[PDB]
Amino acid sequence: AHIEPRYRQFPQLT
Amino acid sequence: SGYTPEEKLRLQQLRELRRRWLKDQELSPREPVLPPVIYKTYRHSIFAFTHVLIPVWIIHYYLKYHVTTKPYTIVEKKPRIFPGDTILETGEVIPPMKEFPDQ
Amino acid sequence: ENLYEKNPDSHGYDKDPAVDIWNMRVVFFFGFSIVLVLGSTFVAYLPDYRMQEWARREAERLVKYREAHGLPIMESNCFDPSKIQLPE
Amino acid sequence: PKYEASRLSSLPTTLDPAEYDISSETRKAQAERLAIRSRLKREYQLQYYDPSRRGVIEDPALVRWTYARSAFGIGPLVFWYYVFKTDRDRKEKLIQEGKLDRTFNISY
Amino acid sequence: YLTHQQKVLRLYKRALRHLESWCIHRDKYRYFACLLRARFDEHKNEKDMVKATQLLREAEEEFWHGQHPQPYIFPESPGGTSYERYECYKVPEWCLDDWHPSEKAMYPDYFAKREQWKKLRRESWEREVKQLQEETPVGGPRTEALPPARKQGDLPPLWWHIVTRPRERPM
Amino acid sequence: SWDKDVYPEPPRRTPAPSPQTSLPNPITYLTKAFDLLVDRPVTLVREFIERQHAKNKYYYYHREFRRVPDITECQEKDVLCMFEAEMQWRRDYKVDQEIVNIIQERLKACQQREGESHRQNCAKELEQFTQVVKAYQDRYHDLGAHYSARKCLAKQKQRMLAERKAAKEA
Amino acid sequence: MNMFSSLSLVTLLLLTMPIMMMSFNTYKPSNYPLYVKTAISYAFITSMIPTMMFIHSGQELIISNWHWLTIQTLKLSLSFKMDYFSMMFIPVALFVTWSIMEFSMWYMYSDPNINKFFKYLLLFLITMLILVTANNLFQLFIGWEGVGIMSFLLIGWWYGRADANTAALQAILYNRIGDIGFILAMAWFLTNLNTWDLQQIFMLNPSDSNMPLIGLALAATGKSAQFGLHPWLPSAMEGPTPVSALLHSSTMVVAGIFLLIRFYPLTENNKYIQSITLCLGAITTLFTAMCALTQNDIKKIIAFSTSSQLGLMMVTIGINQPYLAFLHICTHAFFKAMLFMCSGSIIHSLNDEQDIRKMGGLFKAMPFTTTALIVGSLALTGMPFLTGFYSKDLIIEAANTSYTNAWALLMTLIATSFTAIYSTRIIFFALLGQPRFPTLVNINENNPLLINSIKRLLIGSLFAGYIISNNIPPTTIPQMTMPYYLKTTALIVTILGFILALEISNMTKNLKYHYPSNAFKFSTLLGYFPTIMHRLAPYMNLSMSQK
Amino acid sequence: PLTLEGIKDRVLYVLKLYDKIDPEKLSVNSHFMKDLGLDSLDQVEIIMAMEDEFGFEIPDIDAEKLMCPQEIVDYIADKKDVYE
Amino acid sequence: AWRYMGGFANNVSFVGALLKGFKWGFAAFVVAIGAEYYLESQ
Amino acid sequence: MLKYIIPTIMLMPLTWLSKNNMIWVNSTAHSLLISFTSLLLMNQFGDNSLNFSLLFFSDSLSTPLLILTMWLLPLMLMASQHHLSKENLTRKKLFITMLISLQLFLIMTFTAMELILFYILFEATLVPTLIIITRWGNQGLYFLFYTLAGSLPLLVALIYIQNTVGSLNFLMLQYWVQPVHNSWSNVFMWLACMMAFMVKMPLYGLHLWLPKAHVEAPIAGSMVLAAVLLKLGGYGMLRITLILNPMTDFMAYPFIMLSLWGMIMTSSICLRQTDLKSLIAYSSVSHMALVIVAILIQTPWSYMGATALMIAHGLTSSMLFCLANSNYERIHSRTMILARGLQTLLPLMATWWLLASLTNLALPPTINLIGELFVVMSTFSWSNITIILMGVNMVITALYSLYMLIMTQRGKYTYHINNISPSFTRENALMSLHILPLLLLTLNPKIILGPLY
Amino acid sequence: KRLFIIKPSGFY
Repeated sequence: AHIEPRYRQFPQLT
Repeated sequence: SGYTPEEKLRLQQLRELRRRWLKDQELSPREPVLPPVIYKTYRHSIFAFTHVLIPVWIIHYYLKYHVTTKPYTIVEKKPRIFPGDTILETGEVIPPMKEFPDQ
Repeated sequence: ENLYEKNPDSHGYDKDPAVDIWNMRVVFFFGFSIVLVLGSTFVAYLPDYRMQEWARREAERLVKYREAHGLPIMESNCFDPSKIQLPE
Repeated sequence: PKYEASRLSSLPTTLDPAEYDISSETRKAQAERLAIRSRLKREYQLQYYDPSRRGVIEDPALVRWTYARSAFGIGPLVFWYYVFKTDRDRKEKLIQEGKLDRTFNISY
Repeated sequence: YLTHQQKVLRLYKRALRHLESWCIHRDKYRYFACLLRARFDEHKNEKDMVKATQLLREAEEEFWHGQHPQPYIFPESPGGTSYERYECYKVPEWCLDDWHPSEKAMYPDYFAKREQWKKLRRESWEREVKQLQEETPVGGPRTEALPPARKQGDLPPLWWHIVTRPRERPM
Repeated sequence: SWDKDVYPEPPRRTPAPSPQTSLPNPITYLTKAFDLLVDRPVTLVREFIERQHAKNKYYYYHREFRRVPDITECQEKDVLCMFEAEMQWRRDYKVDQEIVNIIQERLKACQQREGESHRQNCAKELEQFTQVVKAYQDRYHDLGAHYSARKCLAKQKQRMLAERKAAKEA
Repeated sequence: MNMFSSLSLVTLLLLTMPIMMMSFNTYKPSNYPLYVKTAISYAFITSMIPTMMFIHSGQELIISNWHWLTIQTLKLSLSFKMDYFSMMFIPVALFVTWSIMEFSMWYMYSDPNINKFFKYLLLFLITMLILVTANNLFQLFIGWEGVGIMSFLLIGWWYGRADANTAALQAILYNRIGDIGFILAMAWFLTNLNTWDLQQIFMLNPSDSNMPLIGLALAATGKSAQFGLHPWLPSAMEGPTPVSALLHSSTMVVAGIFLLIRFYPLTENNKYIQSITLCLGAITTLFTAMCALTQNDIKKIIAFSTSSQLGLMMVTIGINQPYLAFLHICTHAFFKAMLFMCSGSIIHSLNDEQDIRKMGGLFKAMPFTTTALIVGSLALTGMPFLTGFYSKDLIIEAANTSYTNAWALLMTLIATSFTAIYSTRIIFFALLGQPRFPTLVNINENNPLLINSIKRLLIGSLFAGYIISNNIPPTTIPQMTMPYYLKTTALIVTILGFILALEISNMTKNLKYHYPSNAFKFSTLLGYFPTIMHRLAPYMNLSMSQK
Repeated sequence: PLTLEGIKDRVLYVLKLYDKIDPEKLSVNSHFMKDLGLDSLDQVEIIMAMEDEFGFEIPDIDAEKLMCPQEIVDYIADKKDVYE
Repeated sequence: AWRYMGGFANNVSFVGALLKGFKWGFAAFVVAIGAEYYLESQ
Repeated sequence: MLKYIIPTIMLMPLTWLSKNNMIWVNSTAHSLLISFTSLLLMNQFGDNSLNFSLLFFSDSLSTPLLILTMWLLPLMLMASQHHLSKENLTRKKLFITMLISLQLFLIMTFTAMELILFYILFEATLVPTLIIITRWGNQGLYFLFYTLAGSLPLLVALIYIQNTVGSLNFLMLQYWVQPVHNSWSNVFMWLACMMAFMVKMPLYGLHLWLPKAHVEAPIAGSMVLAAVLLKLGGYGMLRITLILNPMTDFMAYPFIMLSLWGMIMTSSICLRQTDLKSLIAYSSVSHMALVIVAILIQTPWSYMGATALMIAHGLTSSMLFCLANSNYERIHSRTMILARGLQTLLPLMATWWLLASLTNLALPPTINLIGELFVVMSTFSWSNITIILMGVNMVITALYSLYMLIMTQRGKYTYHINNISPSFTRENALMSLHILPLLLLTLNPKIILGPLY
Repeated sequence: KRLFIIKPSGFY
């Protein structure tokens, strides 16, 4: 999984 | 409005069994025990040959020697003829239109 | 009773595994191999079922002949009126 | 604005005056209804959970339903008879005077 | 069937959810949600139970006028867009008994553990049935509540179809 | 391959290409690929097959039914004569169906062939279709599922009497 | 001719091969969905060659290869009409399906019946191409009813869910009511003409064509979800998102319009039928655009958007512009399919949340889905020079300057403004504002299957309308002279719609209580037609059936 | 993919953002009414906040009985088939 | 409060959403019409 | 026909002289061989029928019914051998003998050249049928009414016709038929010639014996009853209408109204049926009402449609009874709502349910659709208004066909039913032997279009 | 983690 989920935060982008 | 001690206890006992049951659904490392650009071009080449070339050979053979050998099976809309055109079959030249008014 | 309990390989035809296998074979061979495959081929090659292909050839012969002689393709009268005698 | 129920739109349970007017008699009726349902639930569960049971748990309520269920008139026939007879009389009359258009009609 | 308290709390939740559907934006919902709480806090200590019931009845009539025609529904809640979506994928566990032995032999460890559960089920059944008999008043149960296991080694009566129920995402 | 008189086609007139561009026409390069990759191997396979058919040449024939007396010449209840007249009438009925089919196919081919100018250029085919459909309708329409030469003859006589009556009226 | 005809048929045969090889013949379950996607990809290329030949010289063919049955004076043959409409639609349908299949490889990845899903999608496509290439009514009926059955199987994909089964049966019910008109047309043509072949129908060119065309209009009403038989299309959202993308773009819904386009040689001369189709289209486009203004389910908004666009196509039929109606079919397929895939991208990233009230704040979180959604919305609203402008803008000019029903013209212009409002609604509540979704953030769109499938449709929604409109031969005389207030009406009413929508969407952020008007409730509950009709008629029929 | 610890952390997290609770008396065993002195109206809002947190509905009949954070964790873990 | 902070804190307006990519699209357009008008002189 | 009669008779010695455990293998294998040879009857000519002898003949109408009849016997044997497994050997052999004797009467009934010979065999088919349904069934007024209002009047009319015309040979009647003139006595001759066939179709208003019969009958009884026995009424009417013209012009009106209205009524009833076998039985009444209409308006297109409908219905309706029987053999109940969501437990058998349902609602280009379409076209010429009734029936038929599929196959499975064992090879083979020939007939429909083709 | 998927027998 390239993108780990985030809690209450803006997501990770490529 | 909470659980009674009886209700609390039954849920705890069912919870313990349910979690053990769910853990037992995990597969062991050996399961299932089964019985005994070049690549990108090969699939496209094999797929093109088996799914385009072979069908088109079959279809072209079918149309040329069985369908077009019967009357009115493949009917063309006749080609459009415009002034100035030359007809291959007869060599006839189609005269140009008149001269237009200035516009 | 569940036929699978004693014969997990059962085809559903019989409790006896040997008879069960033979019942499956005759149904599949005579049913599919013979009747459906050979019957379908037989039907596919019936000799001009009900004369439809002959009628087409015959119509071409008549159309060609009648148009070559300026005769009507078809006439409203099925029978020649000279043979008919009206009443009154 | 007051809610107005209909055959296909039942009155909401929260707007039903009865659901707030509760009495010992009404509670007693509810308790009796729960006792009937609990007895049936226990009877069903003792069969449903039985390890050695394989088959269908026959429900007499379902059996009673299908047995009872498996146990205008000519007006439509008269009406259609006159629609088709009237239509076929008109069409037949036109055909006999040559008015009806059947120029290319050769399939029937 | 429901106490007066349970009806006041069920209206409170339902009113808040429909308010959420109107407001949409979280700051707007937070403002109006606090006003709604202040309305429930105005008559919290109403003693006269005739007055309290009248307050609840009017509250429910006001709710019906003000409800959203298309309230938000959680996707897997009844009437949601994912409700019963995965029911076609839930296969009962008894179906495994009918697998061909060649199918069973691909999962030896799993089907060995499955025998242990089946054994545990068989050996517990008589004691579960006996427990329910000696705790059930004459005339049958009055409610559907089931008891826990009271000894050590006993399993709570009628546990099989709860413990071995299909997963919510079985595939 | 088929009788050009029964299924006529007007002479074809394809205009010679007159390219007024410099970009190559992809359809000319796809035609050469088609001829090289699709047509030629297909032609070779067919030529092999036709060679085998040449080695073993045998014939089949178009059945010719001699004419037999019509139902008008049959005595009442004479089944032996009625049988042959009836069977002949059924053969003619089936042939007339295929005559209408031929004329319908002429009409349909003309419509597609003439394109946007079909309303004017298919007048002859439409006229011939209109006449044959009329003649077929006169012979066979309204006879019913239990049609026969007898019922066809009765229909003809009803029409003939009406025409005779209309001739007197004029 | 030999290459034109061979390639036309190999396009269809190529698509049946993955179905044929499902019978254990080197069938690789490994990646059957990829195999089916590749077949669509190659079918698109082979279908481009006949299309190019038609673009060049206007070459057109009828292939009647197989003689199936002769009923006295009625020959039935398997016959294919490779004409204008077939040559342009087939490449467009295959291009869109190619993207939807690649999207589905990512969207339906976890489904345990992924292979059966792609088989059904492929069957859906085959039955639709049978429909559009059919040269006789019986062959058309095969495709007509084939797409209906595949809709039932795909709408009810999640067959354990009672609402999925109800929606699937609803689609069959409404479509079969339209099929009454279809068989009415078949019966009339056989009896009055002597044919089911399109060539002989147009050659005889009957004048008293009221009955057959009413039947055809009824069939179009059900299949293209026009007013009266419309509720089934929004309910079809029960199906997985890829089904809606294919159902609403290049299959099913446009078959009703396509049927009327094929019979334009008859409707050209029937002003009574033109009036009926005009009025039916106008009420449909206005009514469904109104319903979309208050929907909260992102798939329902796009479903009502399709019905509104289908109504515009029906209007174009009623003003005697069958070729503009066809162009809208082709252009609409590109961006309507893209919008559904963008919605599925959002739905997937929010764990199957479909209510726009729980979205928001996605503009930066999903940059590629955002770009496609804005591009798709602008194409739909007729943004100059995007794919939608090359059909919608012409349709409005043609309607504005036609001898036409004035009320129908007005209802159509209002619906154009409504298109801007419910388009603004999706963008505002989905992309803008603040996140209103749960706290565990799983937003992720970095899947090559997702990006590539959407990307090809994004390119289509930019240039397809321009490319297509500059290659098709002219078959009418376009109206290009008109006053400035008729030339720019579509642009103005679309801009006013955006201005009006932004004002209303910005009012929702105010700290003021909100009460429902009768009009709001009317829009939210779809004008009450499903509620009254789907309870009354089932009750009346079922209650009399038992007794 | 939820885990028992992951659920427990998030349940307590949401309670630590509730102003009516002191995040020093808060443990997994704290009783909302006996230990934290909250109302039944407060408990309804706590359950609504859990429904928002995890994105699924807890029916009113079951909701009334969840009176400590551990009971909430157990309910969510049981619903989602979490076993470790 | 997480909904209004750090990453979600600022979102574009509706107009700002519409004009995404306008700056680079317009810069390319100016180059293209410059490149085309130059060839007109040639 | 002796090449078919005699081998069929030899099935009886074969069954009785077979080894104890081979009775199902021998009878099924050899009845399939007879079915194979039945394809030789497709030597049909454009003008003449195939006239074997003074007693038997075969035209394009009886040939497809003969082939359907001979195909059904092996299928009925497979459907029966599971629920007759516990029966003793002699009762097994007696059941098989009843099926063989029913085939013997049927093939002669469809080929009898003389109408009184047809009548005698036409009534003999009831002896094995009633024995089968009663002796192996699950659990008076109609026998009395049917004979009083059907069988007996038909016998008197046929005997009367022979005295007047001098013959009842069907070939002779084609050349000596005289018109039927209006008269009260001819009105009773018309009714006497048709009521026995209308009861057997059945005609709406005379149909309530059929749901009752199907509920009591074993699977083999339902298969032959639905596939062939109903079609004796259709076949009889297609023949006897030759000598009833032109009186059929007005005498048909009440029966056309009953069928056109009966179509919608029985289709609607299918929506509210709680028993699968009753639902299929009412579905047959609806389908057969189309055949009655087609026969009565007697046009070339209506006769081709009627023939296709009779064949198509035979396979489809028989397949549906076999599908419902496969559920009954597990849950031992006919109630439709009892066992739900079966597609989750029996995936392949759900495919058979779908295909059977699709043919039942007449999906093109199935011969179910071809036959139905031809009748719709012919009745539209008869009166344009009929299209409304025909169209509405198409809608309701799709509703109940898919309702049956959705109720039993879709939804959630019933929790307490845990004896749903996997489908046996016997059952899957049985279903494919209905649907494969049915779908193959789409490739060459002309052989089931009857003599009007 | 890999979990067992309960299915009906597909062998037959």
